[PDB]
Amino acid sequence: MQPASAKWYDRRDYVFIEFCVEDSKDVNVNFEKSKLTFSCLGGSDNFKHLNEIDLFHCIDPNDSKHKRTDRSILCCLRKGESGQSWPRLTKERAKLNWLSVDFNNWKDWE
Amino acid sequence: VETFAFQAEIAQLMSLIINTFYSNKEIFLRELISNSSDALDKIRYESLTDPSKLDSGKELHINLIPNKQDRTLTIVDTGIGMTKADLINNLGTIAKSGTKAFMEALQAGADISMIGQFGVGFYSAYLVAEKVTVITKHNDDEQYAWESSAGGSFTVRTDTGEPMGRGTKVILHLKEDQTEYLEERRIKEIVKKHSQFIGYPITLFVEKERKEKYIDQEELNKTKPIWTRNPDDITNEEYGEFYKSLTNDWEDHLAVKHFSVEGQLEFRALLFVPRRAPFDLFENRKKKNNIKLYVRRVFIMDNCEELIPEYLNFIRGVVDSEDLPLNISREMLQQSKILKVIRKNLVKKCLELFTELAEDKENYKKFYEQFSKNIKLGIHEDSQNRKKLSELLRYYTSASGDEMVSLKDYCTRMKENQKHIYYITGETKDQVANSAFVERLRKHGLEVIYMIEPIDEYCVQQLKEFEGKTLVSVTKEGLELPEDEEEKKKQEEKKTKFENLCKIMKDILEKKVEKVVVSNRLVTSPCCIVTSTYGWTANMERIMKAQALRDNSTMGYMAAKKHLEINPDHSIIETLRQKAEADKNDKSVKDLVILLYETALLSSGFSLEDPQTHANRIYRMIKLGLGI
Amino acid sequence: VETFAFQAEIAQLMSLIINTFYSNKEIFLRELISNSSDALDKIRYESLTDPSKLDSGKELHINLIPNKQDRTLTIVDTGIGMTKADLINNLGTIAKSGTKAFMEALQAGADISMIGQFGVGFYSAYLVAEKVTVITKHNDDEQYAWESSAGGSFTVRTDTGEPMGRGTKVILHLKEDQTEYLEERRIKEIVKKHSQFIGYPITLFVEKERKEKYIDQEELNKTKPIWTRNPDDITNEEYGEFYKSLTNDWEDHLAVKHFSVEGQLEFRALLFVPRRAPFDLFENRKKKNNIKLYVRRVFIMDNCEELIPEYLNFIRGVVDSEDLPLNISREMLQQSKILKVIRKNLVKKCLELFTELAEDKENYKKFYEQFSKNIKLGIHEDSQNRKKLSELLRYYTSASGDEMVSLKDYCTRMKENQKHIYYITGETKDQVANSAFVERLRKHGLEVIYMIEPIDEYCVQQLKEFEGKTLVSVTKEGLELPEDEEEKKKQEEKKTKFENLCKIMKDILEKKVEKVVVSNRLVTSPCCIVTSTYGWTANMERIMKAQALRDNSTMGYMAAKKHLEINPDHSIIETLRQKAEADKNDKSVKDLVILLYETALLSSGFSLEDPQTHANRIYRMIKLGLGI
Ligand SMILES: Nc1ncnc2c1ncn2[C@@H]1O[C@H](COP(=O)(O)OP(=O)(O)NP(=O)(O)O)[C@@H](O)[C@H]1O
Ligand SMILES: Nc1ncnc2c1ncn2[C@@H]1O[C@H](COP(=O)(O)OP(=O)(O)NP(=O)(O)O)[C@@H](O)[C@H]1O
Repeated sequence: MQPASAKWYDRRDYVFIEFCVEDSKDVNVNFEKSKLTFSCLGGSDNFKHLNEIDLFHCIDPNDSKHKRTDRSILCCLRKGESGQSWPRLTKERAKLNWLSVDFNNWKDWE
Repeated sequence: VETFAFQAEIAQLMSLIINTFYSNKEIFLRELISNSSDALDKIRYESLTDPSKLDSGKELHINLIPNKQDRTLTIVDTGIGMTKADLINNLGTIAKSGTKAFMEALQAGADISMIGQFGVGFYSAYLVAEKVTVITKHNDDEQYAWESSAGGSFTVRTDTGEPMGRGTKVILHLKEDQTEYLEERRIKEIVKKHSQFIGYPITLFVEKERKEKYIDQEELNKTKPIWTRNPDDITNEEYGEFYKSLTNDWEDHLAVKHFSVEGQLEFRALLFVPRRAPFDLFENRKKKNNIKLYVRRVFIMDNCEELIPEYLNFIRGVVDSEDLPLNISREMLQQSKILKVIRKNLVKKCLELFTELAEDKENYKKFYEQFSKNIKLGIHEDSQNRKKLSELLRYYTSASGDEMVSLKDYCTRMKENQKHIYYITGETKDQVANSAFVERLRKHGLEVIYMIEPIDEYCVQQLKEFEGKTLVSVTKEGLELPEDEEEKKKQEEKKTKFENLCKIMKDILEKKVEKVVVSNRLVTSPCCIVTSTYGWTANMERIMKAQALRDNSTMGYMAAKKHLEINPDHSIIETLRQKAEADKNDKSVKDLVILLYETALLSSGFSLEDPQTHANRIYRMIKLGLGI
Repeated sequence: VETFAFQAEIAQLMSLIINTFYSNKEIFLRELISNSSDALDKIRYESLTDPSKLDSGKELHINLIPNKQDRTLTIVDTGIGMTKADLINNLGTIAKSGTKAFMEALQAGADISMIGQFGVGFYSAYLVAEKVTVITKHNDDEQYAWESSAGGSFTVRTDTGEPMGRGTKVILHLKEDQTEYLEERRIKEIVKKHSQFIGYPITLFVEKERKEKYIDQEELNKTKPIWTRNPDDITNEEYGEFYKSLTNDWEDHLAVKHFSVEGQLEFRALLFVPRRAPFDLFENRKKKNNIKLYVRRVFIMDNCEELIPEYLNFIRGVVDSEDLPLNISREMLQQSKILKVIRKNLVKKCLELFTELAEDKENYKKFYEQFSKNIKLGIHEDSQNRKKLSELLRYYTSASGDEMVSLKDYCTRMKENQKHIYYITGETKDQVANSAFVERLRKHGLEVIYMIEPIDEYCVQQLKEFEGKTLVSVTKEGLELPEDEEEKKKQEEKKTKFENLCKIMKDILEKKVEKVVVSNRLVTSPCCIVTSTYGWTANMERIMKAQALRDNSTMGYMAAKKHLEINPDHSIIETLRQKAEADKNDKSVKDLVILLYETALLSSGFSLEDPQTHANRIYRMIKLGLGI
């Protein structure tokens, strides 16, 4: 019904995306070469979150993963080409209002 | 296993927000002006799809209304307002932001951007407020007063007072020790510092005239944040009115860089070179930087030495960003690795500005006439950009007619035999240009760079090579001029026939020099004192002997070894040879050789270890000349 | 009217503590070691009135156990522990402090002080931890494990694992990129920075010996907060062991203050003068001072330019207080007023230290031969203290030999007629002592202070008077010595004899000097160059012409206005008068007047306007003398 708040960052080989859903339930994640999809129910009220992220550059579903915690869901995506810089999470120049950079874990690794 | 929700101790949590978050009380006015700017952004955005939202009032603005009689500061805006449920939720719940909960509802095409996100900044009103009343009127509900002294509770009531139509009106009843916020000069200071770029007119209501019943200072922000616009659409007049407004300068800017960075960081900046250097630019150790950092048009910090290197301190500028991490106070940035990435981009775009300015020779003269020290301090301190900065250098030279040339112009004139850039350092353009060291260089027509500020000596130590041409001081031992084999043979004959004189002069000048040598660098001077290569020149030695706060221990070994260079073609030196080879211990040779050494120390730009023992030689010669 | 209690949005409030309170992650270990030192202080205190409180375990220690195999960092603590209700209350409620609630239950005389008070410091664990398990046993309840990811809830259960007897164990399951906090030196750094002075042994259990099954690093805090003891009890060896531990210097402190300040602001301080000035003492523009500020033995901040003025930056020291208002991050204070009242007391007691040290002449020589730059920089900067700091000054003089003497020793030796403290400035004691300016001071037996470092020229701008005696440079115009009326009568007759020579010399020297005058400061020099009273001295010009980062148009506005002073009794000058009286345009008089002006520029400590133009006269006189 509405995207989860998300924070994101990257490393040389990986792109990290923290979906900020506390006491989360029924967490589903789908990785595809050109896209991420995330959905879950929020722990306060069972409100359905859904985020579709048509990705800035290619990724590997076979080396990508997600960890659920009662604090947040962290996705770790494998860059399809290590050393690609990611100036934005999505192929579009869209200003997704729920998405920001994780400046506790952002580093200029390049 | 038992599961529990986290709680909060609201009585002590409010005590944290009031007593511990904010290091200065003045910020209360930027938090309440930010909440008004967000309330105005919410109704502006709601009106775009439905003009009926403004039927209750069209004029989106902020009013500050200090009342010295009631010890009250009122902040009025014609923003979205709050329904009863929005008061009870957003002012009643600590760490709940109605701004975040609105922002996260919007589609990605929304052109709004709002300052609030923590859900705490309203509580900063209690830094200065004894009690706060928030009168409010949304479109979809009645007028209400919300009222609290932060005593763990707040009251809401239907408001029977003056009808607002639409807006909010934060009445701060101030503590008796905090009535300074009612002085119109105080409000002007705080609003100019924190909030001069808020996108809505902040009017201040001041006093009765001696008649205006209530004088408006029409806007406190009678300026626009032009840096949010596209740099192609702004003319140099528009940048000049902004530079004057940002700095309070009467004069224009010299040059401007306006750019954006996009990536993990997204930011915009205006960097201005001022017409003239501040008279205090390096004496004012407190104002380390002239860059202001903003987030969402609200001020964060300025005097952070991590934003630009100390050699760029003259650049007046603004950096602004949509999404940097803020400390809970909002008085600083939370992640120091962000300043490094800002600094990399600011410096790269400053050096773009200076190389784009260097294309325009008449404006580059006006620049370098005042910011030479900054480029040279950049070559002293910035090892990465040293190459880029070396092309910004301008110097007088023996081939340049009271005019300054770049190292690329020196290299354009270099003779095909030169593998080195010849430079001299000293006290004045006349003192270097007349010097003994350049006598054979100018005879060959070899060009020499004149270095004449004290900062040139700190600079040229790092400027070791340019375009693969080694910079060599003409005041250091074994200067290689592009001589012919016939000249090299004449130099070996000259070293041969004067070998004894150099030994005799080194006995007379013992400990006063490392050695005495026959030289290729002179023509008309009988001798000069050069230094060894690995130490301070005569100019670096005088400069370091004048730095008040330098430890004297380094001067005891960095002071280079003096070599006396003889001119073998001089009539004094040929006569001195004929005397020295007649008698090694002639008192008239002892006197001649030490008087030549002391005259060479002065000619070379050293000081004497005792000027009075030297002056007494001249006063004896004057007595003998006067026949006394 | 409807009344509501404030709420908090716990999901957002927990996120502010994890994101926006703390700008460095490393402090999570400070907060958990502070919570352990408070839990140890609680059970230590309860054991004072009832020893049986320790029959469950008599040791009071903190163990840190990194576990790289499981990514956990554990913090074991033989403190009071928590009952099920204390876990559910104090860890479960944000901004609730069981430390503040314990401390406020005590009798007012209770001899205790605890670091905790805000009730948020534990959640700084979630800077580095993905999850925290707190395993604990209190004397009065079962062993429980409390566990949470900070996911808006926590779980509690009767743990019944390995039994603790009484204490707590915070297990931090670290995030996959925060495993740097399992490195032994990372922990050694963080503990020796933040928690070096915690009143309980902090032990680190790492790796294996490669042999014991772990390296039992018995203490990270082998040193003790020595400043909490009475200043009368500590011996100089115990202050020296602490100074070496605090600073890593290999030698003892030179001198120490230990002070106890009591009132509205209460603090203790140790201030140490090093045995030697640091190699980088003024060169390190980042290290503003060597003072560390602590509150309740936990480190708050260092390098704060508000604690002491930059002239005292050499003092290594601790400031500690029970009572200062901390910011929510605990990395700074909430009030700059607190730092001013600290700074006044720090400075006031440093100038006591130097005044006490100045009675021990051999230790005062060891101090002043290194920190005299700091005292003189102090007299330049610090207007309140010049009357104190100028009694710390020591100088060579024309009647002390090689002993350094104070202005009070000068004032003891002053002749009965002296209204002035005469001083001279230059590059070396030998240039200065044999200078032309002191010739009649030294003949009358008047004493002259010798000032030799460039910082001395700044010092005497501000040091205008000492003990009601004006400091007078012997290199400035109008030097009236204490003198007899018959010698004044002869001196005005000497002026009367020489008015024509002075006008002829002023016509020759036009724009090279402001005046030419007969004078009495000379005896055996024929002339010297003296400045106006309100310009730079000959040495102040030399120093300012060598400051790299100073605008030469702005400073050079007040350059040395030069007077030429003639010795009317010199045989050069009486002969020159007889020539100038024979012909005003004699080419011989024009040569000697320029050669005497250029020789007098040298002996008076100026540079020549061109050294080559001068040197050509000396080379000419050599050519003439040799018959060339
Ligand atoms: N002048 C106002 N007009 C309309 N709504 C307001 C006004 N002031 C406060 N509010 C509401 O109060 C909410 C909480 O305010 P506040 O406590 O200031 O935190 P915040 O501004 O949302 N975020 P922050 O400033 O970063 O702490 C806002 O999000 C609005 O919903
Ligand atoms: N290791 C421990 N042993 C016993 N009690 C503890 C321990 N750690 C935390 N507590 C309890 O938990 C309470 C809250 O802890 P905490 O959230 O860290 O805040 P605080 O230490 O009390 N105040 P502050 O350090 O100023 O943030 C403490 O006051 C104690 O009652």
